[PDB]
Amino acid sequence: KIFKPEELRQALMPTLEALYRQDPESLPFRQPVDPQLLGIPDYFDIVKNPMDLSTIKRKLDTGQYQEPWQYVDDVWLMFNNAWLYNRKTSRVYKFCSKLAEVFEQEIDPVMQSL
Repeated sequence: KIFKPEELRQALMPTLEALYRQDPESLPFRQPVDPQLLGIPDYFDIVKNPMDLSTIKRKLDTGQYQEPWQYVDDVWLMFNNAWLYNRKTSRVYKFCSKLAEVFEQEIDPVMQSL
């Protein structure tokens, strides 16, 4: 703090990789939710700020996170969106919970190091 963009990316990238590595759990999250394609027009009435792994990656790659907490906020946004919109025993919700478990384990030592 100040953070160099490429060093911040290098430090955080493993934690995002860890989420992508989860198969099948990352699959609903590797791309944006498209409510039009899905036929769920209610989605954006509940999820005001969509977030997904492809968007986090793009932002990590293009200097969009000045500070590590802005990345952490985006990961948590993606989770909270899925946990608010979906039934607790749904696939998406269960898969989300797994990514959150993985993320909590990966991020702690990285934030401390930064």
